[PDB]
Amino acid sequence: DNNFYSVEIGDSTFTVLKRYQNLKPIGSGAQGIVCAAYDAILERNVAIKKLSRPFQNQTHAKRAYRELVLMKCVNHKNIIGLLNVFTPQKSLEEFQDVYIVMELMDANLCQVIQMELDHERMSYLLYQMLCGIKHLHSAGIIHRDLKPSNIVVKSDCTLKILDFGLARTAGTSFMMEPEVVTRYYRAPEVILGMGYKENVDIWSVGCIMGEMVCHKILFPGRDYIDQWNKVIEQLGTPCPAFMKKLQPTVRNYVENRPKYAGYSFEKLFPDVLFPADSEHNKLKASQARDLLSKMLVIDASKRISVDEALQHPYINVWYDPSEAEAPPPKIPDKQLDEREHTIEEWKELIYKEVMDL
Amino acid sequence: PKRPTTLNLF
Repeated sequence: DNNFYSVEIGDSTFTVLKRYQNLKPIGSGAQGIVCAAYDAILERNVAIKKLSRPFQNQTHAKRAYRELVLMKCVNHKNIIGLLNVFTPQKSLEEFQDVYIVMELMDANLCQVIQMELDHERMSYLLYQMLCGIKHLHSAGIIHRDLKPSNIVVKSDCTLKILDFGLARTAGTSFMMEPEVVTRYYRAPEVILGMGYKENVDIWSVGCIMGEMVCHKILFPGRDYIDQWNKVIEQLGTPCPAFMKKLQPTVRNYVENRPKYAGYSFEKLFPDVLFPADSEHNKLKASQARDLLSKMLVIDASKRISVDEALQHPYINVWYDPSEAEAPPPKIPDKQLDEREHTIEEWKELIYKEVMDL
Repeated sequence: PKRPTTLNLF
C-alpha cells in the first residue's frame, strides 16, 4: 500500500507493514504460511502468520476468527504472545487476508524430542505445558491439537502453546471434522467419533510426553482407521463398558477387531529410556511413568485431568498458584459463532475483529 | 529443587 510491501515467500506473496523487515519462511501449514522476521520497531525478531484462506469457506472463517479472538482474549506466561494483527487491503470489500504477529520462540518441541534430557528439564517443560493448558481449560476452551509442531521453547527453558485455529469449546458431539486434528495424536474419543470433553487435550500431552521418552512417535498409524489398531496394540482393547459408549455403528467395527491384551507401561516405557533417575524421590522414572499411564488412557472418563496432572509427583515439584491457578482469560462471548454465519456475515466479524486490534 | 535456566537446543 505504501507502508506495507510484499516479499517472495514460497509459491506465494507476503505483504507486511515495512517495520517487519527480513522475512525468512519457517512454517508451511494448513493453518497458514509462517515466517520469522526482525521488527525494526520492537527490535526483536518476531513471527508473522498469513491466514491460509481465511474465507475459503464456512469453516476457515469460524476458525480464522476463532484464533484472532483467542490470541487476543488470552494472556499467560505460557500461551504465545500476541503482538499485532494487520491487514493490507483498505475496504471490507477488498478485505482479502489477514496476517497475525506473535512473539518468536527459539525452537520446536520436535527439536526437543531429538535430544536426551534430565528429569529436571523434562519435568519442568511438561509443567509449563500443563500450565498453559490449565489456562485455556479454566475458561472452558479446548485446544484439540497439541502436537510438538505446536509447542515452542527457548534456551532459558520455557514453553508456550500455539495455533488456536481448532481451539474451541466442548465437543457437543463428535469432532465431525477430526480430519484436521493430526492423526498420530488424535485421541480415542476423536478417533471413534464420540464426543470430546476437556481432557482430550490431556491425551495429546500423553502422546507428546511419550514421544519425548521414546524419541519416536507412539501411535504410528498409516491411515485414519489404522490409527486405532496402534492404540489398542499398545494399550490393549477397551473394556465392555467403554464399548457401550460408542455409537451403534462404531461399536461393531471396534468389537470386530482382534482382541489385544496390550503391554504394561513398565514395558512400553522401560527405565533405560527415562532420564538418569537420581537418588531423589519426586523426580523418578517410576513417577514419570505413573503420570504417563494416567494420560495414555482410552477412556476419558477414567483419564487424568490438568489440575490432577499439575498435582502429580513428577510435575508438582515446581507448582506455584501464580501459574497453575492464574485467572482464566475472559471472552466477551464472541464464540457465539457456533452459529455458522455466512461467509459474508463472517467476513464482517473477521475484517473488523481484525481491524481495531 | 530449582527450575532450569539453559536448554541446549543447538
